[PDB]
Amino acid sequence: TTALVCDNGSGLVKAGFAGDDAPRAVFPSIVGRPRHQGVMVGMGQKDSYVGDEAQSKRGILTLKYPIEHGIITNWDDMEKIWHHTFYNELRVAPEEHPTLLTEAPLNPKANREKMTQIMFETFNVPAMYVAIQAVLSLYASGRTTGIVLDSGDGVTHNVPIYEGYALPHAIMRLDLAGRDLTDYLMKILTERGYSFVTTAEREIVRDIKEKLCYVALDFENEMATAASSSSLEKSYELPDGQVITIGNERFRCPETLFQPSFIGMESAGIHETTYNSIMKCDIDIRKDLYANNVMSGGTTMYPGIADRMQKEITALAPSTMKIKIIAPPERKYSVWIGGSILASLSTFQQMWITKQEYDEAGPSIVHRKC
Amino acid sequence: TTALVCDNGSGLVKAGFAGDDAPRAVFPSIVGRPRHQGVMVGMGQKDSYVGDEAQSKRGILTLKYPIEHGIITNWDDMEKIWHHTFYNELRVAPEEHPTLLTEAPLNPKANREKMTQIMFETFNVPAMYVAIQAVLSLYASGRTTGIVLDSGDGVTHNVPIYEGYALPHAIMRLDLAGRDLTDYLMKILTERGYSFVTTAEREIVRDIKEKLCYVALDFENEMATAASSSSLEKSYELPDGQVITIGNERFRCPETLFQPSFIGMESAGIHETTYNSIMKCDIDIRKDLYANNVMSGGTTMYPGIADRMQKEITALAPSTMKIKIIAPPERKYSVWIGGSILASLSTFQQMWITKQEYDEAGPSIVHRKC
Amino acid sequence: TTALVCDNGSGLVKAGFAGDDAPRAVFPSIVGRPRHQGVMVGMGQKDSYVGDEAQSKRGILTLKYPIEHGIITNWDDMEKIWHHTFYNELRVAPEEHPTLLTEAPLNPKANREKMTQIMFETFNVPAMYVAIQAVLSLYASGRTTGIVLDSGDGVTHNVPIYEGYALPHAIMRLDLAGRDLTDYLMKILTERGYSFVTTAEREIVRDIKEKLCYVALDFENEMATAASSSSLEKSYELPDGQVITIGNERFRCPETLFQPSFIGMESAGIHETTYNSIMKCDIDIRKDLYANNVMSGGTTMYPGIADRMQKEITALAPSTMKIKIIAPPERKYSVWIGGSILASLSTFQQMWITKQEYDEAGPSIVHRKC
Amino acid sequence: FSDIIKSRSDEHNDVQKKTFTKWINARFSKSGKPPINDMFTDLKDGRKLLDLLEGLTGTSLPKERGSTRVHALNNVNRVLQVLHQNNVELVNIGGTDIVDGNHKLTLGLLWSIILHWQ
Ligand SMILES: Nc1ncnc2c1ncn2[C@@H]1O[C@H](COP(=O)(O)OP(=O)(O)O)[C@@H](O)[C@H]1O
Ligand SMILES: Nc1ncnc2c1ncn2[C@@H]1O[C@H](COP(=O)(O)OP(=O)(O)O)[C@@H](O)[C@H]1O
Ligand SMILES: Nc1ncnc2c1ncn2[C@@H]1O[C@H](COP(=O)(O)OP(=O)(O)O)[C@@H](O)[C@H]1O
Ligand SMILES: [Mg+2]
Ligand SMILES: [Mg+2]
Ligand SMILES: [Mg+2]
Repeated sequence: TTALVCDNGSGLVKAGFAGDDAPRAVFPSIVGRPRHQGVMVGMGQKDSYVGDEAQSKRGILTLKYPIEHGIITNWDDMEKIWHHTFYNELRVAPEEHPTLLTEAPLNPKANREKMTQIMFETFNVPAMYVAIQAVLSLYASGRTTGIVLDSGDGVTHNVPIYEGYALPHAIMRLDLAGRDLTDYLMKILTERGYSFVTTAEREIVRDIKEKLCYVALDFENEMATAASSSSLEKSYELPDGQVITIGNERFRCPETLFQPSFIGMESAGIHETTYNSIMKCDIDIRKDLYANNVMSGGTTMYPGIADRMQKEITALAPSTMKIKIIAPPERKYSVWIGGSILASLSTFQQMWITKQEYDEAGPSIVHRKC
Repeated sequence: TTALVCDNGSGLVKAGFAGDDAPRAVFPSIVGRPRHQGVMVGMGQKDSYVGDEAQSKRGILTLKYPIEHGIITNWDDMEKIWHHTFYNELRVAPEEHPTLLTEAPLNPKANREKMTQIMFETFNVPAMYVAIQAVLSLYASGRTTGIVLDSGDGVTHNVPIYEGYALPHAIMRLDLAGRDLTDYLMKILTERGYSFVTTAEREIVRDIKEKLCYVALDFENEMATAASSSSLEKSYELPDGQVITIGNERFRCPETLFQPSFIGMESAGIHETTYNSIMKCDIDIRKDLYANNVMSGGTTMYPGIADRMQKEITALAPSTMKIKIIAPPERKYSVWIGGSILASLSTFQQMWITKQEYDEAGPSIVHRKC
Repeated sequence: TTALVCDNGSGLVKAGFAGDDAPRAVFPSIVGRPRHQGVMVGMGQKDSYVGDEAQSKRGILTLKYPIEHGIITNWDDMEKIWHHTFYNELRVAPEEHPTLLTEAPLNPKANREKMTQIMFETFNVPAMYVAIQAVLSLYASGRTTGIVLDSGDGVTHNVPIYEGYALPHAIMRLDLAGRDLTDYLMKILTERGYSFVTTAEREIVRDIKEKLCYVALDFENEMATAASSSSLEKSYELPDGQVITIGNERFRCPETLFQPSFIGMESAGIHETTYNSIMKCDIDIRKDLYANNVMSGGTTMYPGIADRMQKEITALAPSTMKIKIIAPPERKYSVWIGGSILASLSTFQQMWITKQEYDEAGPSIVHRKC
Repeated sequence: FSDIIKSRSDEHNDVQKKTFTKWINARFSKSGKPPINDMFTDLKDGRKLLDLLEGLTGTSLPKERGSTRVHALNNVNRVLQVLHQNNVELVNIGGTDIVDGNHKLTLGLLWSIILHWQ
């Protein structure tokens, strides 16, 4: 009996089968509902569109995400997303397979509690297990000594791990992920003229970001270069047929990850929460935590990030310490790959939360078994 | 050497003298050109009427605004409007007086760049300065801690300000204002019979909106109240001589402000943008932003708006927080009044953009001086 | 010619006048810089708030403590806090009064050295003496034979004293005080849902701690009781207007003092460093050092600790020695009270470090005069 | 010790206020300027600091022909600029502190000026 590994992220939902090397079906986790007036009597107009279907029919919809900053705000439609991904996407019977769920560190307890309650009392799965994300990232990277930097569309957190021994007093969660990057971008386009207000236009801005924005190496120098118009400009063709040309704000958007004063936040950029998390650990651990900085999650897929990050760290760490960032080319699905690896381990398969244990204990059992 | 304070909004152009307490000249910013055939060989028919002149002789003109939604669309005639202000209304060679222009937040940079380029390279003003509106409104209201709800005919934008320290990461700019309310009114009249199509007919619809439309308090109740025909009807007399009677649509035109779904927009009414702009600020600031919501601009001169706004905000603010709406009586001119105050200060004088500095740097000097 | 006694703690600075019975003026020792953009020309805005002023004008500020863990990590602005205390809080001329400063045991020598250098070459005091914080406590309590345990926002001493003869081989220092308790509370508040991140919110978390947290008499019992909901919960009300309800993280925050593994530390709790500091002393001394445990310092004011500490010690010390914990009601200002006493002893005027001695010896005279 | 320090600080403020106001009144009465009675309310609008400061120095100081709050803050900014030009080093002294009438601070800069000249 195989198991289900659905990395129910806060942006796309990457789900699949325990054991494989790649998720079956991924898709944005947006539940859309029509807003315009419908006048055609003989239609099979569905109530609410969810997934890439909704992502296809935007100009009628109010796209809303159920998950914001990791936590789940609307529990009604998240049920719809799970229903969709179990029937229409994988076409499996949930009553047969154990399910693996992922989460971020420092999340409300009610989150995982109600998640378990919905997974059992509604889908009647045989067993369920929710595992922290940045541990599965190490799993997939095949290490046992790293300081993961998970970040995308939601939260951004480090979890230092020495030898299968996490250091829970040195994880550094931060709410500065791709969604805030997207909003800052669609706020900063207005300087050139193009305004994107609706949610159907927020998707267009996210898409611009995903394929036009890189990370500078030296931000001030790149800014001074872009002043004398040069090869920075790039043209993008909206679904309307018009073209826009963003020259300067191709690195000013993802520079937020390093100067979160651009959005009014006080925290220090990802180049420094990492260093603070390392310094929170023990002396004997820092020397080989500096060496394995696993990066995971989408937002770490900008072009020049595995280099500005490295420079910004070696500018902080002692002069005689070897820094290496481990950024695999599939650093977007690494969480799910680790999930598939873990759920297919001969040792682990006795750690699930079987339905018997839930019925004998209650939803407060995830805090006990996880 | 007194300076000039000409706040040229989207609609009326209120100009005057720095220091005084009232704008000398007020007139709509339209530029009319004739269309009908002219058959009189001696007449001195000018080329393009502009101002309230072009308003009175609007029977044979195609009225047209240069400014749409704050930004400037046609420059050849905005030049005409500035020329009119300087030479016919005020009659003052600008080569002596400095000038204080006003813009809106989140406007294309090229807008203010070309604005200052014109001011220096066509009027040779000795120094100019472009200041955001929702700051001058606070100036005029004598506060230093408010959240300015400015809105007239082009925009509707909040700017939260705690103590001279604006929070540019929390200014919300909704693009829905008097012109959209006027278009909706003229589109909603035609369900009773009256059809207003030409630009002159649009000016007439505005002259209706300004003096027959109020804001409901409980809109859903006011509907069923005005259902059973009652004191709601009014009778307005077109310049032709005939009369009309709008009963219901005198409070459905400005209810658009609170539900911009009536005109197909997706955004949230002016109350939720105020509440969100408050919630973006810090906890210590929310308490005394909830108490000073300085309204400004024309569109906020509807009769029952100071109370609908307060009820709607109290409905979503915390229970134990005190809400007060600072709606001064002459808030229409509050922006210009604040401009007159600001230019008449003594410390301000080191903020002008001297012509020498423009010759040094060029038009880009505005982004660094303002 | 009276003298000054400023217990420059690591949290709130408490200064005053020698001979008196209460500090004239106490205040948190935080220097804040405004971070948002300031747009109001006629303001007389300073550039560095400090003390209760910075504590109030807080939403615009990046609060920062100059002193951390007892040592001074920013001399630029610690000088500002001293300037504030001398000129605005007390309004006295430093060139007239001698100053008495306090410090913690086992502190870097450079700390007191630079402290003396700054107090001479900058404020020109005629005489200055720096005393250890856990001896003024005995002075204030009137004893001469005790084992002081002062703590709060940076340190936790144990200076056992038999008869004016400190035993410096039995002083235990431990950096487990108010600030670490505050950060731990702020970190466990997440699991309920509430998320305080910035410094302006760290202040609110500290204030939640001060007036909601108590120390359990039996932790494993209180925890199992708070599982079945009872009178444990409370309700703090932020300046935002929202309320929070912490029920469990009320004795789990200050339980850190007794189980420092809760924050990831090896060192044993304060209930055991006391016992170790006693056992390091002589046999003929423990038999009455047990009977005088002068608690001092801020963070020893929980509605608990004065009894759970005694309960935890009488389970270590032999069943014959009679244990007693002297917890006076003002066990907070006890250090400054002792300062006001010691500075007003007739036999003390031959202890100050006169300016002549500083000029003839350099700043390294503190080690030989103290 | 149920936090009695409040009254001690308030009485200290009183005894400082009496001497300070007597000094500023004796200084106002030399140049033919009307005397004041309230230390903490007759210094809001920041005007009385300006002529007092010019009598302390011996030069001219203009005033903004206004009466709103921003005018008060501009006057106080003038005062602080003048003070800084004489190397009077204040720290937690801002424009809003005077115009809000902050006792702990409104007699902090007076003591600064006193200590500078007298
Ligand atoms: N090529 C890319 N470059 C930059 N950012 C990207 C790219 N692809 C995806 N992202 C960002 O990653 C986010 C989704 O990443 P992911 O790690 O899957 O989020 P989640 O963990 O919530 O599933 C998107 O919001 C997008 O902003
Ligand atoms: N007395 C009034 N009652 C209601 N609405 C008004 C009134 N006067 C003006 N308006 C609306 O205000 C708009 C003009 O606002 P105004 O403050 O002139 O804008 P701007 O900032 O562009 O100058 C007009 O479009 C009109 O719809
Ligand atoms: N009643 C209280 N209960 C719990 N903690 C307190 C209480 N009063 C003060 N504290 C803590 O004590 C700290 C101040 O203690 P104090 O001894 O004055 O510091 P310092 O040693 O720097 O003077 C504060 O940071 C606060 O965390
Ligand atoms: Mg991820
Ligand atoms: Mg306006
Ligand atoms: Mg202390």
